[PDB]
Amino acid sequence: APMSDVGGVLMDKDAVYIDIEGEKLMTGLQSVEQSIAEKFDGVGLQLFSNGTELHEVA
Amino acid sequence: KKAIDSRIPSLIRNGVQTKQRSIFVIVGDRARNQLPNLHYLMMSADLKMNKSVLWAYKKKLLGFTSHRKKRENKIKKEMDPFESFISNQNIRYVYYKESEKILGNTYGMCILQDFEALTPNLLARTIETVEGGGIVVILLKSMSSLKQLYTMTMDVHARYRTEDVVARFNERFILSLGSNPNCLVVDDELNVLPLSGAKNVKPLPPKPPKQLELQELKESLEDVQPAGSLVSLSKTVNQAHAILSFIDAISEKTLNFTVALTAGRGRGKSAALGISIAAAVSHGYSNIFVTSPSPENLKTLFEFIFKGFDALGYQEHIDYDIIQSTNPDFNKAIVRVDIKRDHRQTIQYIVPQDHQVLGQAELVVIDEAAAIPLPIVKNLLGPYLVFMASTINGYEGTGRSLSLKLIQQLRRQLREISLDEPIRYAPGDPIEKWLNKLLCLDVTLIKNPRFATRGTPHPSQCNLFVVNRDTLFSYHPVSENFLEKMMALYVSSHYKNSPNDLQLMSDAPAHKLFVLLPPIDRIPDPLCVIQIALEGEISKESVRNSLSRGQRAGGDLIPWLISQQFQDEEFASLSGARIVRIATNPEYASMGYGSRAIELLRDYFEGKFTDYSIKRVTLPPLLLKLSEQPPHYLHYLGVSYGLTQSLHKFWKNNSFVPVYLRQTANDLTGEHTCVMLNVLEGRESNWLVEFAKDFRKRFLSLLSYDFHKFTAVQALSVIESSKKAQDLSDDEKHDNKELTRTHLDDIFSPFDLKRLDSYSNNLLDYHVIGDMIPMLALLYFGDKMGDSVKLSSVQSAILLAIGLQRKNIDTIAKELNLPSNQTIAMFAKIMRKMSQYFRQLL
RNA sequence: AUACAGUGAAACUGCGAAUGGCUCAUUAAAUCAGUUAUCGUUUAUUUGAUAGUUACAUGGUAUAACUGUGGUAA
RNA sequence: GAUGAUUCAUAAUAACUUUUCGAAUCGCAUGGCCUUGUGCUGGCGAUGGUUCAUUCAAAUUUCUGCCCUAUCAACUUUCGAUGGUAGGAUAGUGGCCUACCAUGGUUUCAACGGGUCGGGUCCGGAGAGGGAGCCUGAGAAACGGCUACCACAUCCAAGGAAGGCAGCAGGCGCGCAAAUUACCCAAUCCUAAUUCAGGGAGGUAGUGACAAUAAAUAACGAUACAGGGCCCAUUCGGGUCUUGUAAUUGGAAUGAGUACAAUGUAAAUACCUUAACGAGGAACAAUUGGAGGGCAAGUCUGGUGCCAG
Repeated sequence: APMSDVGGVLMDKDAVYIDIEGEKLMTGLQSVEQSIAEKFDGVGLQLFSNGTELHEVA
Repeated sequence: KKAIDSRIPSLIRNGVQTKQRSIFVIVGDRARNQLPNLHYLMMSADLKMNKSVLWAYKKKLLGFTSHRKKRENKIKKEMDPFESFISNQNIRYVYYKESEKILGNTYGMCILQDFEALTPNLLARTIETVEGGGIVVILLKSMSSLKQLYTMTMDVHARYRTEDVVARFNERFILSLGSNPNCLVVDDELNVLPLSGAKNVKPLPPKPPKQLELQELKESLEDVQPAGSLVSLSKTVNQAHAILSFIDAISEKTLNFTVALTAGRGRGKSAALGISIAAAVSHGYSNIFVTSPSPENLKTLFEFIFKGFDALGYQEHIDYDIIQSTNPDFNKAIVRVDIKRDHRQTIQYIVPQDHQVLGQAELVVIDEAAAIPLPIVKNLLGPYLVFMASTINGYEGTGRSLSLKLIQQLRRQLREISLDEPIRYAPGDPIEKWLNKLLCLDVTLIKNPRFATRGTPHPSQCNLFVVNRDTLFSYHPVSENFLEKMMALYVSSHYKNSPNDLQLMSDAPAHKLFVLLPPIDRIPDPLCVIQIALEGEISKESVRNSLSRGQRAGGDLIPWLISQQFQDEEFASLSGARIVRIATNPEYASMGYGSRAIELLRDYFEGKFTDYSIKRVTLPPLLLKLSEQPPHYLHYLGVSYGLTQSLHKFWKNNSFVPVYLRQTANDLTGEHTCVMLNVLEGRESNWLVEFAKDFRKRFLSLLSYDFHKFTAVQALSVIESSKKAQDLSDDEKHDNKELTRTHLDDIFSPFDLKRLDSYSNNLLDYHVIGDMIPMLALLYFGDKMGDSVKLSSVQSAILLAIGLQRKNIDTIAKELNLPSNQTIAMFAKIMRKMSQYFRQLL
């Protein structure tokens, strides 16, 4: 039944409208703002123990 | 009623419209209840999608049984949506071990129940079965698995670590998922977790070029039979082009021509070959040969030949007849097809070994050439048209540069064809690309111009450096580029490489990584990469911990193998290390980089050069120098390789001694495995000598049993390598004993001696010394003859071969490129020396 | 209730499930209606009769239910 | 001893047995004695057991018993027919079956053949995937179970797994039509370690112009206003007198119903009884069939106006 709600999911127009320690971790993780790639960009890796920090590969 | 985040419906709809697959990772105990809803969003998106669902689990399903009859009975002793789904939809349940069964079938979905047990092969094996617009779900329900994710998000550096497996593959996966644009990480409440890369997904506008380039081609060739009918069967532009190229070779009629078809699995090679075979039939080619490791694999090829026959108007039982095998082993596989249209034309299967039959061959099709030994395929390359198909990263397949190594061997006119587009889904599907980064499957070695400008580094200047595994696999952009480079060097050098090894090098603790870097003066480019695994008493503690877990991890092959052959308890105690793999770039092969590295490797564990763990709930240097880390105390160095003259030549020059040779040749290579040892200075060495003599005595007797295929020169080499082992021993304790007169009497009767003298006098015929040659070869190569009797390499090879490998003399003439008469002449010269030697004893 | 004594899931024993119900295809002494015998027979059960020819109590030659470890899609 | 009649009953001797049986059981009570030991001796039941008889039955078996028949005169003997002997088996008699022997057995008084569920709701007879072989039990060749087979068909991860009611209701068989997949074991009976468990045995209720029995849908007055009403007769005409309302109006009776109840019943419906309400269009509005009229600025048709159909 497309128009009718089957199970607990109903779609109208283009919108789908459904029925429904870790929880501290999900909500905190839900609040994360910057991406992983953005986190990597600021970080440079010391190739050599005493060498310069290389940030971006050419 | 809760509204779903617009990201989830948008991405799924986008993938369906673009026929691109997507990834969802659901975290939560109730995650299973979300799986029903997610699928319904597909079927709403498109009804043409495949409905079959793949379910993979390790041992147990999550709270339900796949037996309907039980499920009713369990209910007996209104439904939730979850069981409604398990009822109506077609779900195929899979144990992680039995991933081979799933390689052929297609599924709208794959569900990965257990994240911790995920493996590279299993992950690669499941996803490619998913169709364009399909979805991949990974169920991250374990509480610990949740813990790692949370640590990863707060900081990308600090690694959560529980109380020996580092399991490093599991988190690089996590970070890689964050990179994927079509991956979404979600909870059991459908909240989009921002760790995903699919953060700014927007719904694409409502609605491919390849189909246009494929469609247009078909009408243009429609009138050109037999091409039009055959090209119609093609599914992709590349597939059509490959078929056209095959037709071009068929038209050229040049019998010195070879066509190489290279593609990944599922790209439709067999269809291209099967169609091309049908093309040769209509063209007029009479004798068709097809060869493969087994005829069972050729079922798809033969099926697609007949569909081409259907396209060409050929009809079964009038134009052509099909013959199937009578042997139970091939399971009634099709062996021969006899065609009667306009003349007698024959398609027949042959075993790769029976190359003698190909003298009359006008074309042979070699399917899955990666699986046949290199000696066999070169014999199969005769004066006729050759079609060759080799899989890259499909089934076991072979290393990429082996496919190349065949190419430089071809460098006989050769034509190269590559099929890149898949026939199952849209090109450039993100998951396959995202797979490709993670497993580094398509990494390609790149010639470095900077090497040429400053020249190839002389080996002495190159210095070996230890590599920190934690920092490699941190998924840092610099670290990854090093991973691809070393992995590029990995996959190239050695014969075969499975996808699981990536997990092995990373997580297993005993494995250590060494790389021969160029002298320092940009990301350094490895010249040689060395991976060592510590086996001995050091590994016992880990093994006992595995025993405590109940799940014995890995195996000490060599403490085991040596134990079985010689039953020496000391070796099991002796700590040591084994070089799993020496990788040197083939183009810089023969410059001695590898020999330099092992020499430095030899020195490092000898102590001549005498915490970096990531934080456990900023990263250490990528590579560490030999001095900076203390070596473990080692007694010996061991190696694994199949007996090849180049490798065995490589090893012997580096002072290793053989200890065992496998009688049974490995089926996949056709090669016999070797274990070859070397004792480090300052550590006891007598036990090596005891085995090397035994292996020598073992090897000499086993020359004919299974090694008779080996060349005499190759045989002579390994005894020489074994003989070097006693030279290592300056001690005079263990020694050969010269033959006593009594022993000579027992082995040969007086009548035996008299006839031998006749030969030294030329009075008696060769065949009448059939029997005594083997013992004589046993006696001489046992060194029983002593200093008195000596021979050059060729004579030793001749005597070894007749006596111990047991050929006729004429066979030796061809191997040594010596005409038969002289081979008799040198042999008689050999005979006279010992006919003399026995006399002085008398 | 210092053997238990109460009822009592489960299990082992004992009894019963050839009664009752339903349709009419068949077969012209075939069943059948009356009639006769069983000195030519078997018969749970009922009822009445009926067996003087280590023991202050033998064994597991015994296990169910039950406890616990597993396999299987089942 | 018994019968009309016994190799019947019963008794005895000699052996025989893969050969029995002759309480290693339970509940309730704790009396009478004394030799105080928990010493001896003990009351009522239950479940068991040999044989006989009785009862419940079964199995064979004797004689008799309404269709047309010769255009059905021969029928068995053609894998026992008739009989005898011995054996096997049966619960036993028995060509029931086996080994030898004899050549018979029915029939013109109708054998043999042909045509056309039984008797009186009751008593009997028969049958429930196909066929073959076994299984327990007092009673089965079991509507139960097992083996192999012949087909049908269900599932699977494809390695296997398992499957057989017109009895009760509810269905299909037309494209055209019909009672509920209802309630209870309270009754009467039946089975059990049994008062107490059960029984689609049965009972209760549900539907309906197939049939059958009884009867509502009104009963009683008053007033006003008019002179025709009715019968016979082909004909003309004749005969008879309190009638008509298509008029108004009054007070009583009560059923369907609706229902406080009680009763009824396993419970419940229904019946019966019974508070309150419940009638003038008593609109609280039964039908079915048949015989005639008459009417238009209406319509159609044939004509010898104005007619006729």
